[PDB]
Amino acid sequence: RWPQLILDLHVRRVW
Amino acid sequence: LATRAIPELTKLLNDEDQVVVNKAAVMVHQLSKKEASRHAIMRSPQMVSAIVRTMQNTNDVETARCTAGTLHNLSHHREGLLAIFKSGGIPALVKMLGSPVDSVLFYAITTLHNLLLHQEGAKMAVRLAGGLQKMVALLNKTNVKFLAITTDCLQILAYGNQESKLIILASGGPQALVNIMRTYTYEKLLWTTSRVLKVLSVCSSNKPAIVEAGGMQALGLHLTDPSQRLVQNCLWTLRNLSDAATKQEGMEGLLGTLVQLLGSDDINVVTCAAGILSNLTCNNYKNKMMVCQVGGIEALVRTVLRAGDREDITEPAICALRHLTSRHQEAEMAQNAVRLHYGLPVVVKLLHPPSHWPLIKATVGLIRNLALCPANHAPLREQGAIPRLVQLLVRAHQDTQRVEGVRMEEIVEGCTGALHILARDVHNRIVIRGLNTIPLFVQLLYSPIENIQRVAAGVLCELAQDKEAAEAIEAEGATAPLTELLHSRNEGVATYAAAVLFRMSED
Repeated sequence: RWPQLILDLHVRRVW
Repeated sequence: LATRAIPELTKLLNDEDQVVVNKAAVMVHQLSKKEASRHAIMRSPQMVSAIVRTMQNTNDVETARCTAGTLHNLSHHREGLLAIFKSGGIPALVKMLGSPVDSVLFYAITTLHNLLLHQEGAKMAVRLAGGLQKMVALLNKTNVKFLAITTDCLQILAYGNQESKLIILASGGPQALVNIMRTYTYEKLLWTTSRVLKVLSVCSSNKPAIVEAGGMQALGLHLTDPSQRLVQNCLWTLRNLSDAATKQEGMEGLLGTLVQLLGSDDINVVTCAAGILSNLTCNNYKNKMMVCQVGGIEALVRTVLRAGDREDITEPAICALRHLTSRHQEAEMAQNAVRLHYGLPVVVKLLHPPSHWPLIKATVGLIRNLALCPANHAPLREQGAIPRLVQLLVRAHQDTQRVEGVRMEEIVEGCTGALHILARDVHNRIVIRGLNTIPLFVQLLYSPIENIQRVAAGVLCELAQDKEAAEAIEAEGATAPLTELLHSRNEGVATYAAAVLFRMSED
C-alpha cells in the first residue's frame, strides 16, 4: 500500500 | 540540548554537497515524530525556511520526499501550520503538485489540504500561487482517494469567492468534475465532488458550462444512492442548473427519477424534485411528454394535495402542471389526468386566500390549460371557477386604475386569457355574461399592452356567437375600438378583433 498509504491515513484523519 | 542541534542542522541543509544535505534532510525527517524535536523544528523560523527552500530545489527525489514528509508532519499543529505558512510553505507545496513522483505529490496535496482547513489566510496563498489551475489539472488521476482530497480543496477555495469559480470554470473544471460523478462510485469522492458543483452552480456564468458537460444527467445517477448528503446535494445543484438546461438530451432516467422523488416522505426532497421538474418542463415539449408518460401528472397532483397551505411546495408543483398541460402530444391526456385524479376541486381552492400572487399567477395559467379539454368545461364551472376567476380580474384591474413579486398587469391578462378558452362551453358564456363582465371587457381593448388586447377580443369572440351578447357589446360602445384593433401590427390581436365584428355582422 505505497505510496497510497499517505492518502489513506490522511483520509482517516479528516473524513 | 536538542535545541542546540537545530541551528546546526539548518547550516547543513544549506550546504552545497548533495550527499550530506540528504543526510541532514533525513535526520530532520526523523525529528518529526518526537513531541520535543518537532516542537523544536516548528519553533525555528530559519529551520523551517531552510526546509522549504531545499524541498523545491533538491532535485534528488529521495531528499524531496524526506523534506516534504517533514512539512507534512508539521501540519498537524497550529504552530506547525503557522511555521509552514510564514515560511513560504504554500507556494512551494503548490509547485510540488507538478512532481511526477506520487509520494511527493501526496505529501503536498495532503499538507495543503490541512493548511486550507485550519490555517487562516491559506486560501489566498493557494489562489495566488496558481493552485486552482494546478488542482483542476490533477483531476485526471484515477485515484479515488487522491481525487477526494483534490476536490475538497477546490470546494474550500471556491466557496464564497467568485474569481475562484471563474478560474475553475476557465480551467475546464466543469468537464473534469462531471466525469468523476459519472465514473467513480467512491461515496466520499462523489459527495465532495457534488459539493464543489453545488458551489459552482450558483454562479450564472458557471451554470451553462456545467450543463454542456452533461451535468444534469450525471447528477441524476445518484438521486437513488443511499448517501443522504450525496442526494441532498445533487438536488440543490440541479434546482440551480435546471432553469438553463432546457436543451439537453438523454434526460429520461433523470425526469423519471424526479417523478418518483415526489413521493419521498422527506418533504424537503419533494420540494426540490418539484422545483426542478418545473424548470425542465418549461418550454420543452420533449420533457413534457416524458413526464406525462411516466405518470408525472398524477404525481404532481398528489404533491399539491400533500403540500396544502404551504406555498413553498405548491408553487413549483403548480408551475410544472401549468407546463405539462399544453403544447405537446399528451397535452390533452394531461388535461384529463388532472380531472381524473380529482385535482380540479383543490386547484380552484388555491385561487382563494390565504394564497399569494406568485401562486395565484400560476394557478390561473393552469386553469386556462385545463379549459382546453372539453370534458373540463362543466366540472370547472361547477367548482365556481368563473365567479372567483373574474372576481380576481376585477380586483386586479382596480389596482392598475388606482405586489408580492408579481405585477398586476399580467394578472389581469391571465384572467381574461383563461376566460377565453373557458367560454367555448355555452353554459359558461351564460355565467360570464350573467355577472356583468361585458362593461369591463371593453375597457380591455384600450389596453396599451398587446397581450391584454389579444385575449380581450378572443373572449368576446366566443361571446359574440350569441345574440343577447352581441348587442350588449355594441350598446356599450365597443363597436369602435374593435375597428381600431383591426390594424394592430400584432398578428394575434388582428385575428380575433376581426372575427368579433364579423360575428356581429352575420346575425
